Amino acid sequence: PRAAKKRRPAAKGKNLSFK
Amino acid sequence: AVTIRTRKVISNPLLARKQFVVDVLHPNRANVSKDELREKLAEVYKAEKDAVSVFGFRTQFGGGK
Amino acid sequence: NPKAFPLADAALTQQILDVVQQAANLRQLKKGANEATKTLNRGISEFIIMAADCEPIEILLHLPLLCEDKNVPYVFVPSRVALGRACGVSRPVIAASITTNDASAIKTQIYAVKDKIETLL
Amino acid sequence: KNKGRISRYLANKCSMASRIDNYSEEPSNVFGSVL
Amino acid sequence: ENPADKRRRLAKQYLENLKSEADIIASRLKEDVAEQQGRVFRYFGDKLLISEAKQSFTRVGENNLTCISCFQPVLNKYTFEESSNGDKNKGRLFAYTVSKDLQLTKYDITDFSKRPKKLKYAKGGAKYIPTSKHEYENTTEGHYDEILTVAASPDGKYVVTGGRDRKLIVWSTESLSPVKVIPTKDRRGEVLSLAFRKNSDQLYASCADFKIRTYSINQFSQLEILYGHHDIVEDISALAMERCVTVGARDRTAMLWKIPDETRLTFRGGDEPQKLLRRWMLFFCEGSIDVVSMVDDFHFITGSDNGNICLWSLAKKKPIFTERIAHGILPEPSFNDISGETDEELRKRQLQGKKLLQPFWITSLYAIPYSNVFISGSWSGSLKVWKISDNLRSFELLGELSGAKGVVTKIQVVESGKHGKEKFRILASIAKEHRLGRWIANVSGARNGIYSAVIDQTG
RNA sequence: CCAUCUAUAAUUUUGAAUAAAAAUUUUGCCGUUGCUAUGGC
Repeated sequence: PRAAKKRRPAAKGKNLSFK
Repeated sequence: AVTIRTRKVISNPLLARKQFVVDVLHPNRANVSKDELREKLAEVYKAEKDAVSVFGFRTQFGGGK
Repeated sequence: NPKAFPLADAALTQQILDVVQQAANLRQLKKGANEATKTLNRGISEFIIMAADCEPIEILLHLPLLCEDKNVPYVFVPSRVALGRACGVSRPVIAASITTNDASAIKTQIYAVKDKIETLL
Repeated sequence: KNKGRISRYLANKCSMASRIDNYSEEPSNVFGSVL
Repeated sequence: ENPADKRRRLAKQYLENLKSEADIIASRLKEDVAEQQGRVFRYFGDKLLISEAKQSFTRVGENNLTCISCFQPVLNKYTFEESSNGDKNKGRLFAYTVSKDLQLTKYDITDFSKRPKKLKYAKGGAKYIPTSKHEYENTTEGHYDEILTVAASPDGKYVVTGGRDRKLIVWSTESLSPVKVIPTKDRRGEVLSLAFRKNSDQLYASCADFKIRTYSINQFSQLEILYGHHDIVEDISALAMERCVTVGARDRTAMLWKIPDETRLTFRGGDEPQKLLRRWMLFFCEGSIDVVSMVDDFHFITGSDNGNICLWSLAKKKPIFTERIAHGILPEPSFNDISGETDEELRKRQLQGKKLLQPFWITSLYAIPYSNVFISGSWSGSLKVWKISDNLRSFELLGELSGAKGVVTKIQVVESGKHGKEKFRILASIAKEHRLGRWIANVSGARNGIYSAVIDQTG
């Protein structure tokens, strides 16, 4: 039997700048 | 200015949350307060400040990060 | 047979030009024919780099006569516009000299190319 | 001071002119004219 | 009339136009978001018509024009509003020029048929030299040294310039009035290349101090400094993503920076004239990489001083495809000038056959974003148009434009017309000397001006 | 910076007409070549 297909990361980096 | 970056984001529905590592770039500044970072992370993630927790902040040698 | 001799192959020139740029950053480079004459007269030159496309070529043939008499390796490069690029000066350079410094941070690279130039000569 | 500048300027041109005569088997005057 | 309904009205009105213009509508909506997916989606190279291009040269009083930046308004699908700063600027195309005469000039290029038209300019001089002599006090309004680069903000509200004066001055587009000065705060930090992130206010500045600096123009502040280049960072390019690419000149390394990940990918050509010959059984080794343009978020191209144009893919560190001596070989030096001997044969021997010959340099290299075509420039006297293969594994010479005569310091392209039928205008800054300096010998016939070529599309 | 208000420019009424007037909306310098294009510094 084949192993479960890898799942891509659901979440990614998010970026913000201030002052 | 100050930059906030989040990496290694893991969705944790067992605790019903998102875990991540926070890197703060603060040139020409001592460091950023936890409440302020909570506010900005809340803005980025579109969630209440009350639902944002932040901790384990160590400034690298030489400052600025 | 040609007056400009020996003139380096393509691969060697980049190795030469790489050293020149490093020497320029480290204040170990003398640029222009007139400085090269002074360094030869002082006995302060590791070796001399020259441009084979100088117009006329003749104005830099005094240096090899000085270089040989002091047993200083010398070499030509095909392009003078390219030689100025490596030197960091805004203009073409027809001749350049690497000043001797056994305490320099780029001693190994200078001696590496210097060995190749003698084999060419 | 301006007089000295020309003398220094001419001295350099004489230097290159002296060269083009020396290591050339049959020197010409084409360059000496433009110099 | 809540804000959501307004978007619905604009979206409904937008959809009606597509129906009027025209399966087709479904594909067109996908193409609107094709930019977000960082893949090439503009296959028009075969449909280009170089031969019928209307070429024109516009002389400029400024000496040795150094760079060109062009601004194009774009409709924003999210809000259905044009990027124009004001209603007066609706569908007006602007192009900004810098030179070593310390002068910034803007032109209107909306009319493809007509030549560029000057609107305003600002000039610097010795008046702006800083008295303090401290780096952090180098906050004078105007420039006092050669200006090397210019970039126009995607919002059309600001234009930024930089040069050897180690300052980043951002000007108002309408009046060319300085609103902020951002010193680099480095002794050797001369600005060499500027690139705006597409559809964003983020700016990436490449400086002679071997560092890349990032700025936020809306905020007028510096953000981060990037390290890793071993030599001067001569050129920089960016696309919608934060993945800017740079070239380090003599270090001979192309660098892609992932700003979010804080990681870098290192690319090296690694070609040797020695091996190229036996596989053949004139090849010039690369000395420095001077130009770079990002064809795609996943592909980019570079140009070297040996006349080599190389295609790159992020998966592969080595070049995937190379085009050696793209612009040809420089003219052989005259035998009456190589030497002063009377006999002609003696002079010919000094030429040393063909061994003194050297190739043209790639002074300019620009690729249309997410397209299969890019333009290369040199002082050969012609702009060459190349088309990339569908598999993104090779490219071929689509054609040439011989109108330009002189050094192509920078190349820009602007488009207009319907989504089916477009006319492309290639604007290239032409100068008598190389932007970085006066090394190159004077090119016969070279003039200082803005080269323009309008290419119509048919098929 | 944006809008607005002026300014400049264009069509129109009285008007031989000027005139007012409502009204509206390719170069820093030097040449050659056309009636536009490129040679030198």
